[PDB]
Amino acid sequence: SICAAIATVSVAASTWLFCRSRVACLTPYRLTPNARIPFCLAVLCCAR
Amino acid sequence: GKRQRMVMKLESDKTFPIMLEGKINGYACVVGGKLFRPMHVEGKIDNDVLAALKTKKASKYDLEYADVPQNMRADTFKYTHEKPQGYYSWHHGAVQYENGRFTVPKGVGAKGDSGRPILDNQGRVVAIVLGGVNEGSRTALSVVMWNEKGVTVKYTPENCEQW
Amino acid sequence: GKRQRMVMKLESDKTFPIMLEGKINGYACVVGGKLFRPMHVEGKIDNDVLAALKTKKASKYDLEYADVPQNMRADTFKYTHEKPQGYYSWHHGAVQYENGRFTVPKGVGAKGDSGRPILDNQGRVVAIVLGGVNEGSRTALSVVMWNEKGVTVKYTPENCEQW
Amino acid sequence: GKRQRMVMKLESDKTFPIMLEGKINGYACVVGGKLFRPMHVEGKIDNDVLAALKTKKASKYDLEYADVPQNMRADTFKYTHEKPQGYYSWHHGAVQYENGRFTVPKGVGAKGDSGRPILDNQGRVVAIVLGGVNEGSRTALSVVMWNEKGVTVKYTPENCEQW
Repeated sequence: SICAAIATVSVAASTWLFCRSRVACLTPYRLTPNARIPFCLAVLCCAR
Repeated sequence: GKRQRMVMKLESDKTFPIMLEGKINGYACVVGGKLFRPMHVEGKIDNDVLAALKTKKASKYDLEYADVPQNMRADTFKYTHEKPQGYYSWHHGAVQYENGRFTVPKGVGAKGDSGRPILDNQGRVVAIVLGGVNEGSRTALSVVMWNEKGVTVKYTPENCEQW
Repeated sequence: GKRQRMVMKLESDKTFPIMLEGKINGYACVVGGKLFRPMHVEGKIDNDVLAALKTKKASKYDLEYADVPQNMRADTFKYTHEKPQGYYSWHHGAVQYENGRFTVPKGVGAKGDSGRPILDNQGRVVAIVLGGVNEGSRTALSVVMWNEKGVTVKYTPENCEQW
Repeated sequence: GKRQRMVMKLESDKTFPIMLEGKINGYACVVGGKLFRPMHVEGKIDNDVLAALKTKKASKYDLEYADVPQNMRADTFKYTHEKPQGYYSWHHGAVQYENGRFTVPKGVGAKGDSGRPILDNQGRVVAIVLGGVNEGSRTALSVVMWNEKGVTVKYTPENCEQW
């Protein structure tokens, strides 16, 4: 029970930080009126 | 004199106010097929087309953005990233761009004039006014702008008051 | 010209616009001692006397309709069952009546054009506009009207727009 | 003639209306470092400074009061308790003070003109208009005033209607 709770908290927190970093990557690039995404930050953050 | 008339001629149809029980508290911006609108200004869009949409949020940059349809993308503002230092046109006259900072002389500035874009001598939007802070005699602006790379940079001085 | 001015003189007294938050969405008509209001138009009637009256609804004919107070009964429009072909009047110029179809030359008729009573060559209401469609170079309308028996008749062309 | 101009010159900056979806229903009063505002008038304060406060209530005396800050206490109305009988200045002309009762001639008086202070020939507030009752030809007022001891006396005739 405690190992499943530790693993659950760790996976949920890592997924939360991943979504936080994806938002932090794509927030400056979407507010621009040109609406383009560069080559590296498109595929690595699933931006399309 | 004629600068305010040019601002009223350029921002006539493209600028829509935000109503809140009859009070004008902010102004949206239609540029690049995008509808910029701040967080702290809350109310209904005076335009009927722009009100029936869904705006994606960005609380860190302080911007809500949406997708303007294709039948209105030609009637938008212009935008650019190439800006020198000096003078620019604003709705209440002139604004100085010094050391990468927008400064407005005092006397003007209250609650309600948030979202007015900053124009140049050609007719392109270089910044969007979001807030202001009183600095001695000459106030500074907390705005957003772009760059050559394509990253929306939000400039915010110390202890600003939201308008 | 000349026709629209007496219609403005009539509409200044008895045709009442509705009050959406900043604009006008539709027009309540007071005819024969029975207040009429379209359904898709939502807002508040300008008179505090006509606002408090609860309306009965008729979804087949797209009109709320309540009874007018006794003082207001003499100051109502008049209604006519008999309409011959030709030209009738309207707030936006003239309207053609041909084969039982109120049609209008295009360029006019948009949102906020609802409940405007089509008058006649005497000053009596023959129809109430609820919307229309652009039939090529000339738009037709979707009105309710009356006949010889006393039966409210609604006509609506194909794919009309609720104005 | 000139009395209404003197009322508009004295009550220009110190009188703020109360807005309710664009409707003017009442007027507050800034006197003695206090902000008087009635109960039945509900809405938002047009001034930005006076709206962001907390008003202590008194339902028996029909008054909400607050504390005006020190940077605005010099720009208030004046107040006194020494009043003789006769005539006084009001926003719609003159008002008679007879037997300790304020009377206004008919023709004027509707819903919305609540909270207007009564001035004298010197420029001091002697009463605050809260309600009125129609008495024959000459209406009476239901107001508040002060005395020599310092007790706020609320005068209310029979069967008044709140404005």
